[PDB]
Amino acid sequence: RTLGEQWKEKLNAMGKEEFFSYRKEAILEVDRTEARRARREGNKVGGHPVSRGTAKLRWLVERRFVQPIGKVVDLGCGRGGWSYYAATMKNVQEVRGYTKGGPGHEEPMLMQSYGWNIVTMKSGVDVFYKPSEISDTLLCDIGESSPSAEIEEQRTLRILEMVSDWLSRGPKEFCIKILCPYMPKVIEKLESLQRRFGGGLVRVPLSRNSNHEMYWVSGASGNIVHAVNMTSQVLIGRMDKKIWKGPKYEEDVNLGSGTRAV
Ligand SMILES: Nc1nc2c(ncn2[C@@H]2O[C@H](COP(=O)(O)OP(=O)(O)OP(=O)(O)O)[C@@H](O)[C@H]2O)c(=O)[nH]1
Ligand SMILES: Nc1ncnc2c1ncn2[C@@H]1O[C@H](CSCC[C@H](N)C(=O)O)[C@@H](O)[C@H]1O
Repeated sequence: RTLGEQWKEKLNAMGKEEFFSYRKEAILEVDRTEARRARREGNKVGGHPVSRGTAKLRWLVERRFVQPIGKVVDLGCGRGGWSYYAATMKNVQEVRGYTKGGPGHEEPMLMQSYGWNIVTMKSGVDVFYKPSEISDTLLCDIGESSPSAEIEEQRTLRILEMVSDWLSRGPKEFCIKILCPYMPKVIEKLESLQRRFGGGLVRVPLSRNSNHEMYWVSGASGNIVHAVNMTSQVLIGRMDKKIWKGPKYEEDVNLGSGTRAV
């Protein structure tokens, strides 16, 4: 069994005290106090992202791992961190988000960030049963953690099934969350999908150590197995610390406000 599987079982044997110290050890982090402490203040235009997801997408975009353009489809948009971030970019003509919403899942929040006007987010949409549509940029950030690697594997495999349908419609810019990249069956489907659609897997340092999520991005390249093992080793390397030095903090993105005519 793989290093990720070993990391996983090791993650689950930890106590609560250690788990909480561990999951944010040496990771990158944005302070959300400002964001959340400007909900009741009734401010749609302070540039405060709706989620931590925006900073994740920025990290990738900044490094040219994906370059949003044209019609953007955002699968499992949730609150809209990714959809609104895309909306601020000048090559983006349209942003269409879909999320399931409902009990125990995020709905699309209203915001008035820069270019919010080209954003349409529909809740009550299970993407597993949404016919695909042509897009230029396909974003997908779906994947529910579970203590069981096997469940995350089945969940990942299921997501990789439908993503493939949307990718077959032409989008050359893409960014797909891979919940459990370290299980063998997942590696096998990913090699096949890479063979066909290109791209690579990238670890975003804003991800917590309690998860192994990697992003399949059009702007990346290289050997998946190796990329995945490198991430597993880093995650294991952060275990068993005597002194927990905590995370390193980053200023959140400023998404501004107003509209744009495209
Ligand atoms: N040892 C230990 N492992 C845990 C515990 N809670 C979760 N895990 C493991 O960590 C994995 C993912 O943790 P999450 O808490 O979902 O990760 P997160 O993104 O920080 O989630 P939120 O902070 O709840 O939004 C789970 O699938 C478990 O394998 C815990 O109390 N103890
Ligand atoms: N089958 C499904 N169909 C549509 N959305 C789903 C889904 N399964 C999970 N999701 C949604 O996918 C979302 C991922 S979290 C969305 C984060 C977003 N990128 C942001 O920046 O805010 C969750 O809210 C969840 O409700």
